[PDB]
Amino acid sequence: EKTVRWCAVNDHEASKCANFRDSMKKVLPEDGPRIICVKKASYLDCIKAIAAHEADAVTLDAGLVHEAGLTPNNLKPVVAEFYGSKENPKTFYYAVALVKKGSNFQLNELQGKKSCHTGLGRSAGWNIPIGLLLCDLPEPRKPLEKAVASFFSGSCVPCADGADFPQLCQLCPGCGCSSVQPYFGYSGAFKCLKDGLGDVAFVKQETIFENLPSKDERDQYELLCLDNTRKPVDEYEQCHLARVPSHAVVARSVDGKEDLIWELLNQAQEHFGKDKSGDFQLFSSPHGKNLLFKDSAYGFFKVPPRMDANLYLGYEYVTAVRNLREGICPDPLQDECKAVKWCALGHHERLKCDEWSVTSGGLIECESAETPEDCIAKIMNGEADAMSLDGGYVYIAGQCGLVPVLAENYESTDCKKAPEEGYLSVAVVKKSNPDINWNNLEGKKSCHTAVDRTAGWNIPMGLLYNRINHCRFDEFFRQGCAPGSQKNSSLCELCVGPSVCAPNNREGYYGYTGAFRCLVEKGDVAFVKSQTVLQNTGGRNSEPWAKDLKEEDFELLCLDGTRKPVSEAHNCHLAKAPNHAVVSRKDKAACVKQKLLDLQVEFGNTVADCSSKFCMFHSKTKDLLFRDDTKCLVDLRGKNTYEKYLGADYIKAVSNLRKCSTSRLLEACTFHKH
Ligand SMILES: [Cl-]
Ligand SMILES: [Fe+3]
Ligand SMILES: [Fe+3]
Repeated sequence: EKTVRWCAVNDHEASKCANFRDSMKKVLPEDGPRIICVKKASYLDCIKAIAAHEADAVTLDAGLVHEAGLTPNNLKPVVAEFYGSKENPKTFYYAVALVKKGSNFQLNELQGKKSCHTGLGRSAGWNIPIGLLLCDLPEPRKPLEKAVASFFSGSCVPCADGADFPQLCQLCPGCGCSSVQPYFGYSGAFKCLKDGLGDVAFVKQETIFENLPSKDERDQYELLCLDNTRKPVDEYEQCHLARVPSHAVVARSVDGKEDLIWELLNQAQEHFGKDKSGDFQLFSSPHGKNLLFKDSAYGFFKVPPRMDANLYLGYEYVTAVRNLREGICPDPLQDECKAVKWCALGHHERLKCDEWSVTSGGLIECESAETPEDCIAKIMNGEADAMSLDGGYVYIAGQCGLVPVLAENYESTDCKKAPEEGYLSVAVVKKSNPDINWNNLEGKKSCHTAVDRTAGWNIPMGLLYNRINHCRFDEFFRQGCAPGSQKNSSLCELCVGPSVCAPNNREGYYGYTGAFRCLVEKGDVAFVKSQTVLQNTGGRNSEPWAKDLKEEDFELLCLDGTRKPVSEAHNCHLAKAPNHAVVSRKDKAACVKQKLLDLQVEFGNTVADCSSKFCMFHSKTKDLLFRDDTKCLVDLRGKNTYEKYLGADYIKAVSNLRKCSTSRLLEACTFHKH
């Protein structure tokens, strides 16, 4: 029926797997997924067996999760171990350098020493330590193994090639890749030190605790710290090499059976987890330590579906592993600010970007994606560097670790001005329609810039939420067009653009303008910025649908139930909305700034004609890359943080709506517990 083929790495893992199977069989229903144990010689073979459908699941160290996610294997993390305790869970652990008390040497005296590692490519045992020594390893750092093999005078590096790099197997002939050889893994590394083969062991902070129950034995060991002092093994908080992410169970990217896997594992932990006691324990075993799952784990968390490997790992870890395999050293270097790569939605923004590229002489580079969230993801993982975003998306970007760099200012051409307090957010209706008002929306037809945008969603939806106290907005309005919503909800029923309901330009009713047109053609209410009516009436917008429209044909909804002319936003708006802002990663914020400020000098408001020369803030269509009413990109004057830039009030408002999010990227960015 439903089977999970679990991949066990060699014999001891095979025996634990069998006990696991049989035990589960007792507690699950005759359908409940059943385990099948497939035995392979190494984690690598397991990765391959899963790609090829021979198996479905294997728990791996984060460094190997990175390996498993590459082509052509393409696997992804779907369940994660957590540590610490049930009530205060952590999805990271510490890499430490473990030594014997009294051997005296510090972190900077490893050259020549003998080393014990958990395995090639693993976080604590290889990635972190080797990554700190890299730059000062023997100049020909390729291949890495040969260099590491000359720096230490003998090692145990499970999984490495002993044929070509025999020194890496001096302390463990064969470099066997499984718990069948005694010096493998967290346990083996520890043993390699304890038996005196090696002088140092690269493990995690629990290792010594899980192998030596009494403080008095543990008193024989110390940790090496980054400042070249030693500290007792209890003080790992102040004397670790790095924090690294959790070990995770990986599965195929498509047809991986993640649901089964999660079902099994969730039940497994309900029955055989750390609290329970029994003949079978999931985090323990008489056949060894860290079999199938780490003994130090306290349970699992379902990994958010949007999260792939890079995202699961995060940017610093991934870059660290990247560098290492890429022999890139950041020795006393200078100037990564060659060109800024911009992320563009859909076709049009791409075209505009290309144009901006050519003309800059490649100072601006273009990457593209089909959604705002995908663009933010690209930037998170350095596939791109920068994009401009509405406040609502700036929130998501911030929860995902990006920072605001420069704000779009709409009120003045003096680019040295501080960022404005924000634009006005209004609700607009047709004068034709006599009955609609603020207190009347239930039932009507609505138009929104996009889900998650400030004027189109966050402001109006949150203010309505505080009224209806539930989240089925698609049941409050009868019908709508709120791009980025579920293809088959009511809220997509008014959309039109080729790509129906997409959160981009391929949806006609997308954006400030799109939502206005939506109002003109099918809706009863549009949620947009205050300047929208003016920008699209009076022949200022020459499209057929708007050329003859008149400002006088529309009104605004005031919170108090009344209606007013559009010229009255100031006294008849929903709220203020922080200006759109440019985002990047901390690493590249400065670069990004400077190149934007400079490019603005030749391509900003100043350009007298935009059909002759290139204009950043001018768009062939509407609002490509920047808002067309953008005047200046102004420095943030200390509001270099998304909480700081958006401001309390806005944060407080978006938070109140947290429970209705449907953002896959936001759940992803909020999974890790640090
Ligand atoms: Cl291990
Ligand atoms: Fe690990
Ligand atoms: Fe906006």
